Amino acid sequence: VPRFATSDLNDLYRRVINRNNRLKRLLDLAAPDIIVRNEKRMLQEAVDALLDNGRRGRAITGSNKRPLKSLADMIKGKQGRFRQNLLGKRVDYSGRSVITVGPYLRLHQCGLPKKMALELFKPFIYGKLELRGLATTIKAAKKMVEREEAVVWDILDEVIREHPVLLNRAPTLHRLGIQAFEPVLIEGKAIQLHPLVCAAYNADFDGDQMAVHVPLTLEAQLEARALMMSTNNILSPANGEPIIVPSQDVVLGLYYMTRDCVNAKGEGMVLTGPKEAERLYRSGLASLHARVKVRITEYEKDANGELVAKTSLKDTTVGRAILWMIVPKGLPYSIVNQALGKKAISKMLNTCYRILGLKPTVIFADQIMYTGFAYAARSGASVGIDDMVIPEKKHEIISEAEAEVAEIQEQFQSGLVTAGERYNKVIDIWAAANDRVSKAMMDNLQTETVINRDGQEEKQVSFNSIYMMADSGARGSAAQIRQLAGMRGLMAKPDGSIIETPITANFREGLNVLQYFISTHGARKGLADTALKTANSGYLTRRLVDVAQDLVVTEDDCGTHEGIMMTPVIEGGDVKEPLRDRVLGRVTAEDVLKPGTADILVPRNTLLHEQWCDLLEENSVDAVKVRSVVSCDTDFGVCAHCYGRDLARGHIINKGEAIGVIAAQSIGEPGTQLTMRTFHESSIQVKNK
Amino acid sequence: MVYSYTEKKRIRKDFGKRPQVLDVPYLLSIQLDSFQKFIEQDPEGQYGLEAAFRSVFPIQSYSGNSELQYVSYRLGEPVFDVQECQIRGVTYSAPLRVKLRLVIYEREAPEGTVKDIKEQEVYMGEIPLMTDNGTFVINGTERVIVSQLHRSPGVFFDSDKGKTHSSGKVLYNARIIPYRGSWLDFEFDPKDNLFVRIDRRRKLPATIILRALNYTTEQILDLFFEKVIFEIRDNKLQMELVPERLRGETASFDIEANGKVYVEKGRRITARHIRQLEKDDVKLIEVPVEYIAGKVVAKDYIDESTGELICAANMELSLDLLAKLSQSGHKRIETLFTNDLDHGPYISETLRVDPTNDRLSALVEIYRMMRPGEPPTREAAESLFENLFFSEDRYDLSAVGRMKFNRSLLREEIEGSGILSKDDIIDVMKKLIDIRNGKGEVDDIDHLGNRRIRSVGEMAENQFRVGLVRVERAVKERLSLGDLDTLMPQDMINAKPISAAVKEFFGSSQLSQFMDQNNPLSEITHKRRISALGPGGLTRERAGFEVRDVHPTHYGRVCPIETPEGPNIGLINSLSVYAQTNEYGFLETPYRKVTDGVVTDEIHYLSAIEEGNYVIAQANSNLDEEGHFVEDLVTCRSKGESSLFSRDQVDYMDVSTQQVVSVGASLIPFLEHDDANRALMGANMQRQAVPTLRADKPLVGTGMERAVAVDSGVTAVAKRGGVVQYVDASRIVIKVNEDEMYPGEAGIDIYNLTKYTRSNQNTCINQMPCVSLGEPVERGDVLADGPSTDLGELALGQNMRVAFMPWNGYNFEDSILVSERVVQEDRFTTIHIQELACVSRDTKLGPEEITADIPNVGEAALSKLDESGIVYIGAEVTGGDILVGKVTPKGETQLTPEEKLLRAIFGEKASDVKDSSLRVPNGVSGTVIDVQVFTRDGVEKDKRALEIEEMQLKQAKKDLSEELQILEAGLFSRIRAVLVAGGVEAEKLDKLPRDRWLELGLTDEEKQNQLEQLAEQYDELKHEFEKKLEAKRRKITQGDDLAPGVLKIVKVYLAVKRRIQPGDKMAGRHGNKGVISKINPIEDMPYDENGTPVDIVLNPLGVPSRMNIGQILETHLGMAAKGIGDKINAMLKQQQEVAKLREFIQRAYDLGADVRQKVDLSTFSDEEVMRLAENLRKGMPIATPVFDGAKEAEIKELLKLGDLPTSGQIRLYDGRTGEQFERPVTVGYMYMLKLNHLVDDKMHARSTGSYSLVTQQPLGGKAQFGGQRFGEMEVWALEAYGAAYTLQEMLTVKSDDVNGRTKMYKNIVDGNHQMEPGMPESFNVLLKEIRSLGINIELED
Repeated sequence: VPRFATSDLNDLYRRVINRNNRLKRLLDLAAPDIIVRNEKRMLQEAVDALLDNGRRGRAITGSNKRPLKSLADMIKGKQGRFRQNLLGKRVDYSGRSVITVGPYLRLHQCGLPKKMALELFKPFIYGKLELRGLATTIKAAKKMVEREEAVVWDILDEVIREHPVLLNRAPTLHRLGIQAFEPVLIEGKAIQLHPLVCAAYNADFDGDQMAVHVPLTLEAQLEARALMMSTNNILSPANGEPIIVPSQDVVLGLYYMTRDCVNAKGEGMVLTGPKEAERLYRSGLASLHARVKVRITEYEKDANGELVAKTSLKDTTVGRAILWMIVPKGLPYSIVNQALGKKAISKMLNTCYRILGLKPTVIFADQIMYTGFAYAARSGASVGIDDMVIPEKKHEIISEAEAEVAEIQEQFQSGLVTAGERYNKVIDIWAAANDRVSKAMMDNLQTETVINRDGQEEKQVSFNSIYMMADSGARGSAAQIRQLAGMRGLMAKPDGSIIETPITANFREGLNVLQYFISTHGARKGLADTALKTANSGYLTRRLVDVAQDLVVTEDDCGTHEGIMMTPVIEGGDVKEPLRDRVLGRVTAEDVLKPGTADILVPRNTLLHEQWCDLLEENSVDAVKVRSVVSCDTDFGVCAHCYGRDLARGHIINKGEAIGVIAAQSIGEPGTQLTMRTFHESSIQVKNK
Repeated sequence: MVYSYTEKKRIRKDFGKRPQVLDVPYLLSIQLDSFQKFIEQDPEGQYGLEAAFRSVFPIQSYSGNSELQYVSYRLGEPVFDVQECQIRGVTYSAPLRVKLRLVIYEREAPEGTVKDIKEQEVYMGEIPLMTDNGTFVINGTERVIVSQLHRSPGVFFDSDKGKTHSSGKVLYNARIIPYRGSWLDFEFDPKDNLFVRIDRRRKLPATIILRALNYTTEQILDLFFEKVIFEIRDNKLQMELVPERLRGETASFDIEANGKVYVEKGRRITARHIRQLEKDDVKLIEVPVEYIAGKVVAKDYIDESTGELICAANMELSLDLLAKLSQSGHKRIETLFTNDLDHGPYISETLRVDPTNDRLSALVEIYRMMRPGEPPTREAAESLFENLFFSEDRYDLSAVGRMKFNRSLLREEIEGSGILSKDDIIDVMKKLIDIRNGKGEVDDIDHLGNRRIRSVGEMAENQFRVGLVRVERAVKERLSLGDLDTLMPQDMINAKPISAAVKEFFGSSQLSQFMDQNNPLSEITHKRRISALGPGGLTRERAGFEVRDVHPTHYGRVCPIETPEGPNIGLINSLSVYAQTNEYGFLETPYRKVTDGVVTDEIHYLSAIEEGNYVIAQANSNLDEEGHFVEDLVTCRSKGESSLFSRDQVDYMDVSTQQVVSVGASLIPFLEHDDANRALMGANMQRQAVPTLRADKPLVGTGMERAVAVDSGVTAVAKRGGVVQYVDASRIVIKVNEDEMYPGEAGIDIYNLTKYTRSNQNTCINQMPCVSLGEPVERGDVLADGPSTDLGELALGQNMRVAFMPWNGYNFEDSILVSERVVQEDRFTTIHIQELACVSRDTKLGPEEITADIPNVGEAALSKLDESGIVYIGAEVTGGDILVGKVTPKGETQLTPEEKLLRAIFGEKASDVKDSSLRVPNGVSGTVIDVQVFTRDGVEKDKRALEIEEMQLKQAKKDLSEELQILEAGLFSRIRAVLVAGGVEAEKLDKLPRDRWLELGLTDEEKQNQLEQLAEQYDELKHEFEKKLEAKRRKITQGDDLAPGVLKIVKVYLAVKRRIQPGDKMAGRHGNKGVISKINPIEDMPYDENGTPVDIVLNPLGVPSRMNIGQILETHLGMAAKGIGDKINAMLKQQQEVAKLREFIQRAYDLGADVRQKVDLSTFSDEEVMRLAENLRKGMPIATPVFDGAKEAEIKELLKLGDLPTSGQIRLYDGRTGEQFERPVTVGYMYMLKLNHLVDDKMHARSTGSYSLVTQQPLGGKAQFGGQRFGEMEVWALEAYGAAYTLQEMLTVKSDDVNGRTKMYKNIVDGNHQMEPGMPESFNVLLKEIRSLGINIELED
């Protein structure tokens, strides 16, 4: 590895051979016991330097400074052999691109820039020129590729269409970080990525790089089309719900879509179905209007293997009537009538997938993306100085709290109140006053806006974009808005206790210098925490991933009678989690019983899904015995009926699927476990009697 | 006065009512001051080379009777210049002179000296110097050293208590840290015994080391312990009373004082019972015997009857022993206090457990503890005690050590020796015994009062001192070798240790590094940096808690905002704009002094310790003309907090509000509105902005950038300005005014502008003239703009049209959307300059020839390359074309008929010579700037480099001849003036030379004086100019010294124009940075009522999501600025009279309430600023202070005055469909940022190529091959996915398998689409390694 000298090896072999031939020559010379003894200690130290170096003598290489490398460093490059073997090799066929977002094309596609194209596909292009015979000799085809001929682009198009490409981000966390897409050429040096999948990768548009790998032939492209596709795997084996992020312009666009307003334009409308084209795109009809008599057709799926149609007049808005055209077939119409936030849009896709199947929730979620970006652009949402509202009560609340704290420090000057109780007391007054400024902030956030129609006292909820983001949930939070207008709260990184000098200035107002000092203090502490949690998270995923590697999950049915009782947590006044989400799935030992006896609801083990489990929700049974892992099963692995059907495929799970590797990524799935660790009785009240 | 003649071209409008009395400092005075104090001559012996020569000198050999006295030193002028040296690419260093004198003493004869030795200077090492901009030069690089922050030497009060001890008690420790040498610390254990740890070695008791200080136990107890008195005689057994020396008691029996009981048995110990016996006069009282068993004797009392050692000091007293002692003739006995309330029985466990009672056995024991291998010989222990503890050379304190030592010990004396002393360490042990006693305050590690900064001066003094000692050893051995050495300072001093220490230090170090140059901002904020890395201050590179936090000492000196947001956070810091360094290394920040009720304009610099006690008012506060504060209760801070105080409690003032921020984040307008996190992100993103083609000064700004751009040294400024004569892009000359000049040498000042040149960041830099011609220049006026500078004002990015809207989902999260208009206006386009050099030569087969033949290649390359030389300047190099031809010799072989006819028909080079050349790898294309090549010593017969050797001569003669014309012409006109009245004739003098035959004869005096003088300075200036031209030509033709491993060095510059690109990246000043999704046509952009499509499209969701306030006010205020500039532009289109526009300009300047002293038209009103209207016609330069910036009231009033709607929202129509969007939409103009993240540079797509000889894996990126990596997380992802074949052929076939790649590739080209698992070769590497280990492994079937 050249000045070469063969460092880290020949430096040791020359010393050890030097001491060997030296001890042999002096051995033939009959050197004294001190000379041959020094030759023996330098001998054992030399062979020591060979096998294990740096443990005791720490022999240094040539340029000294850093100890020389030995066989112990040859076995483990950094930590273990993971660098050399047992972990990811550099491999081949990598784009290493930069993320961009195409709104268009398909949920599973790809934007491999042309530049990226034909560089990775060179062997397939040579073989295509061979079989098709457009070239003559191998070097002639390589010349056809290197001369940038336009004929090569057609065959390249023939290859790219059905040849899938898998994408990954370097900090891979869970199984969905690597997916399979169908590439289509777009002019540019970047890759346009599906926006709904961007949050699934967690990747951001700040310019983080991206890894592009090419699968090879049968089991790679075919197993990627039957396995690794983004639409094929939607349900995440962590939360149990399907993971899709129709946030940002989808939540804002669908929130501006679904809403009502008093008066405005259009009044009532007799026309029903095709009111969007003519009414919306022509004139006279606002995008959303209250009190619309338009009838809407319904499809009842209650029939077995058949859908029963229907039509009815339901109170709705123009935007909701436009949104209903996306909803396929037999879903009920009551799902689209709401504020339609980031939450309600989830259970829509959930019931769609668990009723109509995967394709309707794929094309349906996709059309939700299209209409969300479209009507989001047509919404014209923005933010400005006049958008936020500053309450007038903030001055009286800050002055009142300042007077109360002035009385507190007056009591401290009199000596009646201790410094600690006065400290926590002042903290309590500024906290309660902060809550007051927050509540007045909200009051002026909704009920301040007025619209004049009829008795004019009915008005309407504020249309401000900040409020549309708060209620809709596209981004932001009531706490961050409380930092925008109301008080910011108090924290101290060095001390760890609430400071006695509150921040009374809103972001719109000029902040004080020391207020900025405390804000950058706590902000620096936040950056240190968020930067610190990543290493511990990845280390935990390494430990648990190394422990969970054992599960084969081989046998189908063990047939064990032992199971774990399932009861709700019932902690505090209200129960934290209901019985449905915990009981659904897996299988039930014996059978559940009604208040009447001798009758069994289920035939021994059954798969609990939206039908059977909801049928159990209508009964009074509070406990369900459910057999699961760690109970009997096999010697190595778990039978399929103990784990349950929860997976990207909600039907069943089959022999060979390893739940151990899939595990530890649900616990280790969050990148940040906690932030600040949450800064860490005689009366009993109940919600219901 | 705000005259601003240099700023009259663009007058930036100022906001805020807070005046700044203290002007912005030069701000480079940390590096400039450290350098100018590193090279200086002073009688006081300041820290530097003189301090090192005085430290080591005199150099005396052991028993040699010879000494070496220091003549100190003097620095000379370097052989090269700054610019020319950087062009040559050699380190810039001046030789050192004034060698030290020697001395000789007569052997066996005291004071006998044969002669005094004074010798000429000898060349020793090379001392690098600093450029005027604050950089260094090594091998043609910028080489700036980052400032360092380390613990100030002195006594440290530390706690080290908490849950880490788990002993249930709070531990305490203290350690003295010298500037150099071993460390001395004390350590507690739960046994409450004071221990001593020296340089991490095992802690010995205090009694063995203090015994090694030669203090007997009597001095121990009688010194660090109390005495009092004890009286045993007459059977009364009475002691003295110390009622004020203790608060407490334990009484199981009654105690009567002078016939009355002071405290009854079981009575309260309270102050009611205390003051009863305290305030009253009481004498020594008698006690019982039982209290003696708990007491401990203090002094050492032995029996006077016989000589036994019984009743020794520091021992328990026995009731049976009292009869032996008291009856031995001892009337009084000194006993220890030994009562624990505020005190403790310290040092007793050290006396009991300490095995060594003597100083000799103590020195032997500490010697055995120092060296485990060799038993102590007792001979060198005396030298190990002094040299280890108190010695001149091995102990260093000096200015900061003794200062913080004494001040940390609360001593009166502020100065002393730089060595430790027994009473000093005894005082440290006493104060530590007080800390363990519970009284006194501890010190904080993060407190900057305990921190000190080190710079190039102190660092270079340290390394140069170490090298000087390394020389002192060999010189000491040389003088000790011979008995008598005459003319010793000749061959005894070797320059290799010096030049190796300083050249290795500035050459390679963690702190010394080259800067990546993007804008002057990154250069200045990279010039001022604080580093906790390197030697000291660095514990580990992972986790950490308290070291990375923010202490209250971070307020007015270091900027909490700017920070390395990468892996190491909170370590690298940046000094304040107004921050200054004390002579001792402490950081002082200005505070305005206040006396009584008036605020005095005197400024006082306070350190952390000085400002800790004083109370300073809040930065922003109400001020009155009389100086008194308007508000009665003014917010003020004392220590670690702030509260409302009276007007009489305020000592000082914060002056400007910019003291808490740095120069990097202080240029971000509306900082108080934007969140500190996103302001941190934007400030972190200000350094990566690449300079574009044309710079447009920011219309939303601060006004500090005016001083940053001129003080950064990037722009070309003028010295002693005057009336400009000739202007040009290459050179600028100025005729200096005659008001202030030196009477000698005459002449004018000439300037040479730097053209397009490669930087360390591979960017492009140039300077362009800001003036036309005939314009006078004052002192400090910037003549030319550097990269990303406009009219001396710093602009590192470009403004463009802004509208807030989501558009068809193309803008999502932070993604950005750019119009084709700005793409087609050439904006944001930057130039990247890469340098390619092929240097090998040095062959045992004979030297290598450059070009002149290209083997095995057609005439395509011969058309680009010259016959006798390289390619034309500014050519097109695409792909693998050969830019410079090269041929290398090969081994000789037998001739044979085949190669005989081959060499006969081929001819010339015979084609047996190799084709290896400079040819460019694939993926790199562009145009070349210049080929600098190189010249060796004694090399000829090459047509290359001749064009630059002639060009530098024609340039040096071209710009040098101007001064010759001004001198010879000026003195010639002086001859025409002196020939008057001596027989003058205008018609004859204006048509002939010699000026009347050298002014003729006339009145004799003018003949010889005027003629002989005219010849004197005529031949003096002619021959002097010719001699200077020859001396300048020799420097051009001599070249530089190349490394011996090459005959000829060739280096070529190449430049590329890269432009705004879809992937790319873009950043804001408030921290918003994203990639561009797609570049849309102009027709698709929304337009206002005037039909002006929008240039940029951003995402409004990021304001609530990422908590970014400043973007809104930036865009709206910028829209107001461009509204004013748009109206003025309309006035210029209407060609209005000067006064009509002058009124709107004046109203534009003075509108609002005060907040400036500026007045329009004040200077002549008919020019200057009148043309500055045509300068700002594009946009209005509005500035806002950091925390004093504009308010929404002035924003809506100004923007309302600009005819725009007050709400800042303009009705927009869709570009594609022409329809109107619902509700008003926010538009504006904000400052944007182009970055180095462009996808052409970042992205490299690799498929198949060369691999590594080990494991057969590819090398990695930039090698044209490599698969990046998919690691163990990807292996886990595929294992969780369930597909084992992708990992099968991914981990094996495409990586380890040698036959799997050939057979697999053959299956892809053939179309079989089949692969085999094969045997991984890396697993075989593990097999071979384990087989090399003494453990055998062999596989089975």
